[PDB]
Amino acid sequence: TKELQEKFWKALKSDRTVMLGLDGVEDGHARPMTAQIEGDSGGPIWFFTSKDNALIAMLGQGRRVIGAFSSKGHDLFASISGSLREDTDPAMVDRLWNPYVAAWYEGGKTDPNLALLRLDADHAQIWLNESSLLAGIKVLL
Amino acid sequence: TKELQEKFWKALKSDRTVMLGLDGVEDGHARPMTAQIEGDSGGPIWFFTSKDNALIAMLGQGRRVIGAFSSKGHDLFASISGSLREDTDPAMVDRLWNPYVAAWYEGGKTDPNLALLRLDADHAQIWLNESSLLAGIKVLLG
Amino acid sequence: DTKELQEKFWKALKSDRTVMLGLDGVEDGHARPMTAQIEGDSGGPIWFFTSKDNALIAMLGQGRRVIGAFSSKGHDLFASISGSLREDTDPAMVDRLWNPYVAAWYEGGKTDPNLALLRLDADHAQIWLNESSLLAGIKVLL
Amino acid sequence: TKELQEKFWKALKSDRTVMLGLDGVEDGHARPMTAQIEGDSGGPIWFFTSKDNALIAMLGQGRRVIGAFSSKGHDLFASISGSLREDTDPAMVDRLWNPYVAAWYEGGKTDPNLALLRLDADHAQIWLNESSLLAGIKVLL
Repeated sequence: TKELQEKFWKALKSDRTVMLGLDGVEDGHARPMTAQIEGDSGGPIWFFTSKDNALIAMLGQGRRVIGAFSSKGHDLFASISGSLREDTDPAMVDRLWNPYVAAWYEGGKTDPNLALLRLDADHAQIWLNESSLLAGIKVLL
Repeated sequence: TKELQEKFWKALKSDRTVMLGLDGVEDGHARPMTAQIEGDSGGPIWFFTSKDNALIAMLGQGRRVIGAFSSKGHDLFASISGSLREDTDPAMVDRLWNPYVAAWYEGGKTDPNLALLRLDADHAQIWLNESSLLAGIKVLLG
Repeated sequence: DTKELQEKFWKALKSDRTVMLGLDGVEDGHARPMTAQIEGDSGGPIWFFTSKDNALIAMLGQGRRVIGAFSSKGHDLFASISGSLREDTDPAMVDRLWNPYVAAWYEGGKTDPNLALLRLDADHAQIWLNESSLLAGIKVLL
Repeated sequence: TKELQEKFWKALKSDRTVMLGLDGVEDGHARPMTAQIEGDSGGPIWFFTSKDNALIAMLGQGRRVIGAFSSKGHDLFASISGSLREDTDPAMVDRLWNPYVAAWYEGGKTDPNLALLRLDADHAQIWLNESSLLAGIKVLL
């Protein structure tokens, strides 16, 4: 079960994208958002976003969400369970800043429309999508 | 927009897996399930499953669900919206049966624990993510 | 069945597209990722759009033995493709294989003087299936 | 360029499979082999295999090979360049042993047909396969 967490945090860190849905917001649609973490494992999970993001208005002090995640080869599927709330902490913005994130804000770190969400993940259901090689066959083409 | 649907139905048909969550069931966890459709496009979307699946008990005449889907290289993400209900129709079982599905049932098509769900999808929000290859860099390895 | 195998291969190839293609004595034998295209749903030849200044071109002469390395996205299939590779910048073929994606690569469009087309005449491939089965789901404290 | 190596070693470590071809052996066919490394980065790269593997007979003191690698998900392609030779070192077998490797040998670590190859990689050409997320569009179906 330590293996599982490791695989998850690795997949998550490199593949990043989490589809994130909130009931009663936008018809419950799960939006693809790019996850970021400090370090190689362990949350919270951070998403850069925009102040006008509808999700923001409705999060209040924090809300229960289910994040849907798959690795980019579908060898791992995780249903992430945790609390989601805005936490646009300037210190955190500095830590998580990079040229990729930077491309999104006209105003840079100081963009008044910049927002940051944190997902405090307490558990995830994780499915491994494990494979077996077979004798390779020589075939005329 | 015709194109987006085509891309979607294609990814869905070959990649298959959809993560499917129901609130008030199992803490809202989205379970990976394998989608099947007749023909190359158009729903409904069918999932083989088990009678004891908790989701079943709670579907009643049908329920609103959001299916989360990505293609196998993440060049497409779809949030699928529709109604989900059991419809273990013997005719449908025959149409959708194959060796892969067969591996799951001790009893075959006749397994008393076999169940089939249909998702009647009315819309999906679809995000394209297409990759373009950067230029190759030589790199030394220690 | 060995007909199954070819079908899976041609399908993976058609949708996944990328083939890593190496030539000895060219560029240190490095296998470059190139995007394969075929007419129809199966069967070669396999076509790669490329550039006239591509070093590979200089060295192909009337045609050359190459090994193309291919995996499907998700890696459920690996194919080692064996065939002859040669330039065949046939205007008719360019028209048949043209699309907005290919178009994005040429400043001059179909008329770009630096446009080149390669054909790989594949006679056989060694093919390995790697199919994946989903394990029971585990819940982890996090 | 440090980023690139990191991504490579990570993809390699978790995805493992490298297609490995030798001229004048088996028509130059690149066989899918599962790479293993000690630690999270840095070679050599190890492949468990069999003594009767034709590749073995022809490696002598070592040979130049090109290993073709992609990540599942095709966000990274690496052409790996290095020297390949058998080095069935008992200490190394112990270090790299696991239930997955174990499933391949009737005789376990002691299987007389067990062989281990090491690829001493000096460089790789690496291509990143970079994506652009477009704006989501609702569609009818």
